[PDB]
Amino acid sequence: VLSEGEWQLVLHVWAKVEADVAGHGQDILIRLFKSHPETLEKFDRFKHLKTEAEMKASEDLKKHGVTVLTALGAILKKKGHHEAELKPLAQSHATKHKIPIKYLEFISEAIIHVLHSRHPGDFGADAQGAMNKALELFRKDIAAKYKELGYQG
Ligand code: COH
Repeated sequence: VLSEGEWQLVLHVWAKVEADVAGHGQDILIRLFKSHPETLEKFDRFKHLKTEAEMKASEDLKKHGVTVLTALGAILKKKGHHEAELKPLAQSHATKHKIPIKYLEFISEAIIHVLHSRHPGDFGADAQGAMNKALELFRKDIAAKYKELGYQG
């Protein structure tokens, strides 16, 4: 569980992410795709993209970035009480998209990398630690739903 002071560090940087949801969303997905090419293969709608320049140019990819970050933001603002928000997400990612838990660890790394690039002053070590904990909490709860359904993995 995160303390109230750790949640404050998380939401303070998130308010910054919200000033440019689309730019952040795009940097995160591109970092994920370049760092872990096997993840791009799960998206039939983005599979045709080969270069970083093509990725940057895709308006649809940018629109999906907003989708992801808006859902994540709704979760973070619940400060751990995210049952109603996390459940639909785990069911679709487990049974429809077939996303292994390890891929959620990859996107978490991408999120941390991008927040660091874009917000050094509001993203020092302490904030980085709180963010990691929040993303771990997210993964832990998702993993529990996956197991129940028979997808732990
Ligand atoms: C590596 C693949 C991968 C990862 C790590 C991932 C991680 C995350 C993530 C973690 C921070 C968040 C908050 C979301 C949030 C979403 N994802 Co994904 N998703 C993934 C693959 C997908 C795919 C595939 C779809 C469907 C895309 C499409 O065709 O529209 C998707 C759809 C969604 C949607 C649309 C509704 C739905 O289908 O549930 C939301 C919201 N998500 N996803």
